Amino acid sequence: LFDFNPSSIKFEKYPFYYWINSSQLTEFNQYRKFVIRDSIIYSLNNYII
Amino acid sequence: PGEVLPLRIIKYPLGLETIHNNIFENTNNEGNVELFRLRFNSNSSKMQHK
Amino acid sequence: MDTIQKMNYEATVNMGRQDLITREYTFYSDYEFIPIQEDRKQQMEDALNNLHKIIHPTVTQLKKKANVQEIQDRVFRKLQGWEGELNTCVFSAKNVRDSNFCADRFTNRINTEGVEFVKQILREY
Amino acid sequence: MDNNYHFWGNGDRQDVSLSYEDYYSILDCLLDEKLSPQGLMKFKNLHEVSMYGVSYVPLYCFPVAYGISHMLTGKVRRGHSGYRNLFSLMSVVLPFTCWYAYTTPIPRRLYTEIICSNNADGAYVRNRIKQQKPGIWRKLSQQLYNKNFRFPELNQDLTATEFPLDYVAPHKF
Amino acid sequence: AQTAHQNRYQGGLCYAQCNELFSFWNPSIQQCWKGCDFGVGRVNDPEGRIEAQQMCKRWAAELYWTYKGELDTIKDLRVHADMYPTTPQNVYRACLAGVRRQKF
Amino acid sequence: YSTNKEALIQNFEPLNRKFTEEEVEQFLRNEGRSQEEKRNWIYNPHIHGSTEGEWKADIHEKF
Ligand SMILES: CCCCCCCCCCCCCCCCCC(=O)OC[C@H](COP(=O)([O-])OCC(O)COP(=O)([O-])OC[C@@H](COC(=O)CCCCCCCCCCCCCCCCC)OC(=O)CCCCCCCCCCCCCCCCC)OC(=O)CCCCCCCCCCCCCCCCC
Ligand SMILES: CCCCCCCCCCCCCCCCCC(=O)OC[C@H](COP(=O)([O-])OCC(O)COP(=O)([O-])OC[C@@H](COC(=O)CCCCCCCCCCCCCCCCC)OC(=O)CCCCCCCCCCCCCCCCC)OC(=O)CCCCCCCCCCCCCCCCC
Ligand SMILES: Nc1ncnc2c1ncn2[C@@H]1O[C@H](COP(=O)(O)OP(=O)(O)OP(=O)(O)O)[C@@H](O)[C@H]1O
Repeated sequence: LFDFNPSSIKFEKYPFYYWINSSQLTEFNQYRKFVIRDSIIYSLNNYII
Repeated sequence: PGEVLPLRIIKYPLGLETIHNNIFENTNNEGNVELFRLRFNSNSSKMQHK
Repeated sequence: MDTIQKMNYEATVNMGRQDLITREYTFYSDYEFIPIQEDRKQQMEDALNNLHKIIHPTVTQLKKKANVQEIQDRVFRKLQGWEGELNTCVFSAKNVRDSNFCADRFTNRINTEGVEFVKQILREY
Repeated sequence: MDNNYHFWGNGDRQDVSLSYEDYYSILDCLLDEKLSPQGLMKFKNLHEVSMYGVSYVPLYCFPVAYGISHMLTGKVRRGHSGYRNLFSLMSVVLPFTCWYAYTTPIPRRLYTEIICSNNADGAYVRNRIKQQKPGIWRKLSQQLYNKNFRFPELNQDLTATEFPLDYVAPHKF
Repeated sequence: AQTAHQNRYQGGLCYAQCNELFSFWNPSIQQCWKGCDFGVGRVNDPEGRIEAQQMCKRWAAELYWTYKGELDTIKDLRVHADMYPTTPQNVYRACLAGVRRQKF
Repeated sequence: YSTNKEALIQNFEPLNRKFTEEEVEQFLRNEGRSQEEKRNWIYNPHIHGSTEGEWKADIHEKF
């Protein structure tokens, strides 16, 4: 209530924006069977674009 | 569910067998003990035997 | 062969032929990836054999299983870090060319970084 | 400045502050196989502290909720006569105070050690929070940048060759 | 149960030394007591000590299935607190520790 | 007091060098050394190089 408070602003419009598929930035220490999740995220991004 | 991934790196358990006081049980053809193994998956669209 | 020998041989061959009969059964709703090629499989096996050759002296000399387990766990973490990337790229790979590229990257990363890390940790131990 | 600054469960004014809800959410997206024994020990100590802290939070919030319930009932203190209404209305006021307290982040030496560690465990936890918990990682990265921590996972990284994966809140350059 | 005294207090300083050496829940204390009993009247003799060690070998062999050469090829004969008599090697090491602890 | 002062003033000479790379590396390697129990040095050709005897001699000289 007196010091720096991080903002809560976020993207509210772009679909599936926060479904972050694994890459170099996020490393590859995720759950092993998230390869299908990454593939589905890639397909959804392709469909959007 | 989720399919078997193309590659898995598996640690060889150590100390399971105390016979003759040998911690390592797997030895490579070149004559060196093995601590890790690579298991590969082919034909992911296939059942696993019971 | 005798009856018992024939029965034992039949048992061995049937136990080995599980894949032959499980191949025919396949599932439709399946996420199917391109399997890694045999050449790349052999290259990765050779890289792991080189790592084991590097590691053998220290582990053999060590007499307490705890240190061996610690070394194994550290090297396993290092290798699994790259294994995750290899699996992610191979599963998304859309051709044997992409699969071979991913396998080559994985094996080169082993041969350089894993070799350096294994030498460093073995010297530290 | 107490006489137990060594204590791991203790904290400082400028140490990394994490909420109990954020800590419990972070616990969900972590794997013990991928952490070193030192990191596992750090997490176990953090759980040891949190076990008592979470249970004590409602104890801390009780007086505020009691006062709020009394004010809502009115300006009459009737002792045992008003217990029914006091504790029936306080049964919803106290949850609100606990909600505020839990949403409030608190500094902790263990929190800063686990998040800001410059080793494999620190990198792993930061990347897992960044990927599987983008909402928490956004606030955590804002806090770290404000407190002068530089890591490649931070969205406020000005020396990165790759675009950030999350909205970058306004801040002073 | 298989020791020489109806209770551990009747046993001399060797039983107390075994209890100190091993944790209270570690059942290798019984093997250490067996080593003490084997070493009674033999530790103070150069040949008696070797005879007690052979007795420990025989005791371990009769307690657990073992092969010829395991006890000779044991790497470390030292014992820690969390060592349990789950193997002939552990039994033999505990018996040797008891023999060493035995004074008279 | 007189003897201590005289000895200190006589034998005090600041190190007028820069610690060499070998000295720094040895200081870093001396993290785990202890005189309570001697370390069991193990020769791995793939990380030490040279010959086993030469490596053992160098290790004995260093530590
Ligand atoms: C022999 C001679 C020797 C030689 C020397 C000479 C010695 C001579 C004699 C010396 C005598 C010295 C003492 C002088 C007299 C003192 C009198 C006195 O204190 O009473 C006056 C005091 C008020 O004075 P008053 O003038 O009579 O009345 C004022 C008005 O009536 C107006 O009052 P009111 O009606 O508006 O309100 C009364 C009360 C009516 O309401 C209640 O009674 C509340 C009932 C529900 C409580 C919550 C659920 C149950 C408890 C859960 C506890 C969980 C946490 C436990 C944590 C333990 C570890 C820290 O509401 C409150 O004010 C609530 C306060 C108590 C909250 C509960 C405290 C829990 C423990 C502490 C936790 C930390 C504090 C913050 C969190 C608090 C909430 C948990 O009377 C009371 O009402 C007594 C209340 C007692 C509450 C006890 C609760 C115990 C809970 C169980 C135990 C929990 C674990 C404990 C640790 C482990 C071991 C068990
Ligand atoms: C960490 C612990 C705490 C965690 C709490 C977490 C939150 C849980 C909330 C759950 C419920 C939702 C909220 C409801 C709000 C209701 C507000 C309201 O109007 O109620 C106040 C209302 C006020 O009454 P009143 O008409 O104004 O008269 C009071 C006077 O002014 C005289 O005033 P006084 O000051 O002298 O005494 C009054 C005192 C009277 O209350 C107390 O002293 C209890 C305080 C602690 C409450 C603990 C909640 C449950 C926690 C989980 C279970 C742990 C074990 C609990 C063991 C102790 C019993 C609660 O009232 C309070 O403490 C005020 C706060 C009460 C909050 C609500 C309590 C819900 C109780 C639910 C279970 C009832 C059956 C239990 C049977 C026994 C099972 C072993 O009192 C109640 O409704 C409470 C009744 C408690 C009955 C306890 C019976 C004990 C067993 C005796 C018989 C044993 C037979 C054994 C047979 C077998 C032998 C072999
Ligand atoms: N594979 C095993 N087979 C049988 N008993 C075992 C095995 N692993 C452990 N134990 C039992 O657990 C005890 C503790 O095991 P621990 O992991 O400490 O063994 P260690 O590191 O190989 O060395 P040590 O023989 O000194 O205990 C061993 O003394 C033995 O009693």
